[PDB]
Amino acid sequence: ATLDSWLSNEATVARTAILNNIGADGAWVSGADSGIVVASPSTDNPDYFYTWTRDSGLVIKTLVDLFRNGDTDLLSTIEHYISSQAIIQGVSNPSGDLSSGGLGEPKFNVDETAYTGSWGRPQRDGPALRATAMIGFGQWLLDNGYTSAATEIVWPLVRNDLSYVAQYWNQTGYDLWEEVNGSSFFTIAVQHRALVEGSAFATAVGSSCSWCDSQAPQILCYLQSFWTGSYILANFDSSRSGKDTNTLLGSIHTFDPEAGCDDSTFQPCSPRALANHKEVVDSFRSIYTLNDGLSDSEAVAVGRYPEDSYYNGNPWFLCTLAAAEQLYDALYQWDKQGSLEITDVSLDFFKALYSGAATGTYSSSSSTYSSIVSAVKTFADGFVSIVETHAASNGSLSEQFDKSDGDELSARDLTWSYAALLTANNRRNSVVPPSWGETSASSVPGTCAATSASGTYSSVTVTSWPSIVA
Ligand SMILES: *[C@@H]1O[C@H](CO)[C@@H](O[C@@H]2O[C@H](CO)[C@@H](O[C@@H]3O[C@H](CO[C@H]4O[C@H](CO)[C@@H](O)[C@H](O[C@H]5O[C@H](CO)[C@@H](O)[C@H](O)[C@@H]5O)[C@@H]4O)[C@@H](O)[C@H](O[C@H]4O[C@H](CO)[C@@H](O)[C@H](O)[C@@H]4O[C@H]4O[C@H](CO)[C@@H](O)[C@H](O)[C@@H]4O[C@H]4O[C@H](CO)[C@@H](O)[C@H](O)[C@@H]4O)[C@@H]3O)[C@H](O)[C@H]2NC(C)=O)[C@H](O)[C@H]1NC(C)=O
Ligand SMILES: *[C@@H]1O[C@H](CO)[C@@H](O[C@@H]2O[C@H](CO)[C@@H](O[C@@H]3O[C@H](CO)[C@@H](O)[C@H](O[C@H]4O[C@H](CO)[C@@H](O)[C@H](O)[C@@H]4O[C@H]4O[C@H](CO)[C@@H](O)[C@H](O)[C@@H]4O)[C@@H]3O)[C@H](O)[C@H]2NC(C)=O)[C@H](O)[C@H]1NC(C)=O
Ligand SMILES: *[C@H]1O[C@H](CO)[C@@H](O)[C@H](O)[C@@H]1O
Ligand SMILES: *[C@H]1O[C@H](CO)[C@@H](O)[C@H](O)[C@@H]1O
Ligand SMILES: *[C@H]1O[C@H](CO)[C@@H](O)[C@H](O)[C@@H]1O
Ligand SMILES: *[C@H]1O[C@H](CO)[C@@H](O)[C@H](O)[C@@H]1O
Ligand SMILES: *[C@H]1O[C@H](CO)[C@@H](O)[C@H](O)[C@@H]1O
Ligand SMILES: *[C@H]1O[C@H](CO)[C@@H](O)[C@H](O)[C@@H]1O
Ligand SMILES: *[C@H]1O[C@H](CO)[C@@H](O)[C@H](O)[C@@H]1O
Ligand SMILES: *[C@H]1O[C@H](CO)[C@@H](O)[C@H](O)[C@@H]1O
Ligand SMILES: *[C@H]1O[C@H](CO)[C@@H](O)[C@H](O)[C@@H]1O
Ligand SMILES: *[C@H]1O[C@H](CO)[C@@H](O)[C@H](O)[C@@H]1O
Repeated sequence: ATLDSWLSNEATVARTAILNNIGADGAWVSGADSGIVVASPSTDNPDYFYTWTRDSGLVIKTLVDLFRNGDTDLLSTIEHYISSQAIIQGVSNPSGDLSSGGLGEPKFNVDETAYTGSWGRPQRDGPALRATAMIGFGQWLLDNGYTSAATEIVWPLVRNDLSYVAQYWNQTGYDLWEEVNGSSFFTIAVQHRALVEGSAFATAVGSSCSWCDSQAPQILCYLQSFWTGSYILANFDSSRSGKDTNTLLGSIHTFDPEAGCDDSTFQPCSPRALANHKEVVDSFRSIYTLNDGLSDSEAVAVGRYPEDSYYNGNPWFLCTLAAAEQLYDALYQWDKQGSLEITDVSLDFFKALYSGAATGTYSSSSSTYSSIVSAVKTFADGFVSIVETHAASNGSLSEQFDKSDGDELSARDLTWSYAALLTANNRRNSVVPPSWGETSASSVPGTCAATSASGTYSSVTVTSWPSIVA
């Protein structure tokens, strides 16, 4: 009633607010070059008036999925993005140059110049997210007969990013929250995905990605160590508990609708991902006043990690939305498989929502199934309701909402907040992204090796774009 209605409305605001934060015509970010996704129009306290490789990557992947589903008007946005990245790849910055680490730089000025101050650099997820975003578009181009655009523009750009991933996966760097210098789940996860899809894309254009093939399996091997037996460790080399929404994002951004509940890939329905979901959400239940009085079968306001002090440590729109997207993903998966399984690892997740939960396999026509899925759906919607309750009356989504009063704080009109809304809504509606080949990339090697593979670097020049019609 309320929710379905607010969601449809919000999806429209979310799409518009995103376009507003992209240069060089975006109404809120005058100054940004063409195809430059700005984190937020906020230039002071905090200053988010910059472009991050991760942020743009996530946003554009969302735009490509909408485009592929019929939002044909986004073509020019996507093209401008690709053109801008051809340039960014080549900008010399504190992380290096194209072939010497430059690709790992977290952010840049909106005018495409380097950000020279001190920053937690590099962030190795960047290159992986950008490649994933471009491959999505490249696939479309191949399908609609624009072979040249795909082979000559997209592939070469992707090849650079894939080379960086294969070369440095096994080195520490900063996490997505830009604070912990170590080895992070989200990064490893998204890096594994990029090499797999990168390899298939290379073959599709009549080329190859040898470095994608040898490293993918090794990245997967390494990923297995993040499981502690109870939850997914967010980062190695950290002194925190390790419970972080970082792990929810890694699962949802690597969700493959063709996958079963694979533990090796931390799929949304995997017993390990469900157990983790419970550990992570529960960690915020007693630390936010906003969560006072809700029981364990009720949705709560979710933050990044329980130890967060940023602006005092508050719930985040995107974190709360991720908690719900993982559930929508799992519902979809169970629905396609036609059954759901409860194991000892995931019993606690299930039991908190359906007290008669017991291990076993439940077909989709069973009473237990019916009872579990209704409860999960209601819990997932609960998180979305929290968002809706704290959004501004006109739909504006901020970075955070106050731990005590629910007021919006930190960066205003955060692009990422809007993209997280769009994807949660899509999933809720059974609108899933194209598969990335998880069904042929979930096998763990017998022994993990600390290794790398050196690919190849070459500067791309985007002279012109063919007259593409959608
Ligand atoms: C729903 O309704 C909302 C309520 O109205 C609406 O939000 C409002 O949106 C307008 C824009 O449409 C925002 O206006 C901007 O306000 C800036 C000042 O903000 C501070 O002070 C305000 C007033 O007291 C506060 O309310 C405001 O708080 C908000 O932001 C906080 C921080 O993120 C947040 O924590 C709070 O919770 C709250 O959300 C904040 O404290 C003002 O600076 C800005 O002016 C720029 O833009 C104008 C045009 O857009 C230009 O004319 C002007 O000259 C400024 O341009 C400079 O900055 C731009 C980027 O923002 C660049 O593009 C320009 O090139 C230029 O940049 C130069 O200067 C920079 C200086 O540092 C430099 O870095 C650059 O490199 C360059 O040299 C503008 O007036 C208003 O703040 C919003 N209000 C609220 C409450 O959020 C919302 O959008 C609606 N949503 C939807 C979905 O429709
Ligand atoms: C490059 O690749 C290699 C090969 O894949 C990576 O090497 C693997 O590294 C992992 C992590 O060190 C390692 O697993 C550890 O094995 C120990 C036993 O042999 C465990 O004692 C250790 O436990 C920690 O992590 C557990 C989760 O697996 C937690 O349950 C446990 O509490 C420990 O976690 C705490 O302590 C760590 C210290 O490791 C701390 O940083 C955490 O934040 C937390 O506080 C691990 O399970 C594998 O043995 C290694 N594999 C091989 C073949 O050597 C290497 O790490 C990669 N390097 C980079 C930078 O990418
Ligand atoms: C993930 O992919 C592996 C192969 O690499 C399968 O064996 C597994 O069943 C899942 O599909
Ligand atoms: C499944 O496939 C992986 C990927 O190559 C192998 O390394 C593994 O040993 C298993 O056969
Ligand atoms: C890292 O190590 C692997 C296996 O030990 C090598 O095959 C690889 O080429 C790199 O040296
Ligand atoms: C990645 O780093 C390895 C070391 O594990 C080198 O052997 C390889 O050549 C590449 O530079
Ligand atoms: C890894 O190493 C190879 C071979 O030295 C280079 O060609 C590549 O650019 C990267 O530095
Ligand atoms: C690595 O490989 C690419 C593609 O073959 C070359 O163009 C590049 O110069 C480097 O040799
Ligand atoms: C490496 O490859 C890029 C992309 O084809 C070229 O632009 C460059 O000239 C070099 O051959
Ligand atoms: C590839 O890199 C060169 C710099 O070496 C740029 O001039 C080009 O625009 C592209 O970014
Ligand atoms: C794309 O191509 C131009 C030459 O046409 C180079 O200057 C640029 O560095 C990139 O290789
Ligand atoms: C302009 O230059 C680039 C790189 O040299 C080509 O890829 C493009 O087709 C046009 O000739």
